[PDB]
Amino acid sequence: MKEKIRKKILLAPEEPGVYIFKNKGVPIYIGKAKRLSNRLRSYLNPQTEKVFRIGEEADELETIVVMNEREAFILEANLIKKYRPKYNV
Repeated sequence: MKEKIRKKILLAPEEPGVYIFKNKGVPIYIGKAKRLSNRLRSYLNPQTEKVFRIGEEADELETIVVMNEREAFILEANLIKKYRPKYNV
């Protein structure tokens, strides 16, 4: 995983949000979190091959802090529909 992405993960706030792993400007995985910190830290110790791939292929991680979990739910659904990222099912 790129050092800058590891850094971004470790600095992520304990706040609801949506996160977007990207490669060359293109989203490759979009997810949401009740706590960005907790959820993103899970990528550091990959529990599945897919989590490993997402973290290795990304050259950028964008995070969006949201007002609450209701906003995370709809923003995540909307962005997945818009971008249809490689690793989202």
